[PDB]
Amino acid sequence: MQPPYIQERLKSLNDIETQLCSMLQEASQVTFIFGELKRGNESVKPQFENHVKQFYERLDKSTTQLRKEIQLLDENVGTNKKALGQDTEKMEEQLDLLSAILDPSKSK
Amino acid sequence: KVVKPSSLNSDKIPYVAPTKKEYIELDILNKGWKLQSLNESKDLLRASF
Repeated sequence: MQPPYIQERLKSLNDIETQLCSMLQEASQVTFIFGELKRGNESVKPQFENHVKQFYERLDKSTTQLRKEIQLLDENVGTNKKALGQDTEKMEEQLDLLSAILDPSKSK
Repeated sequence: KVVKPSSLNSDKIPYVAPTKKEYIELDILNKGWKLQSLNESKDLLRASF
């Protein structure tokens, strides 16, 4: 499996696009609510401020976190290799098989 | 081929005297079509989203 650092990096990226999807959804609801606000019912007027504020705060911190990720790219620089040992490990397992062949009491 | 072209010549006609009659209705009905455009704007944006 990959080293953990890459794991939380990909988790943060996934959070980033989920936040973008949430921003698009909230844009959909604010566009929806503005229609009836133009229609002329004032009951949903208080919800408009909350929706706008949450939309803007969702737009800002997502870009901020993505900026942090791109910054991490800046200092992460400088921080078949398996083949060099690959034959060796193959060697090992083959002899292990011979051991299983060599002992008739373990072939069950 | 239809005709030798000299067709359009400049001419003068006076502007019609204004009143309350037609501008207020023109602008409120423009308000109407733009409220329409807002409605289809919201609908198209909702469908796209």
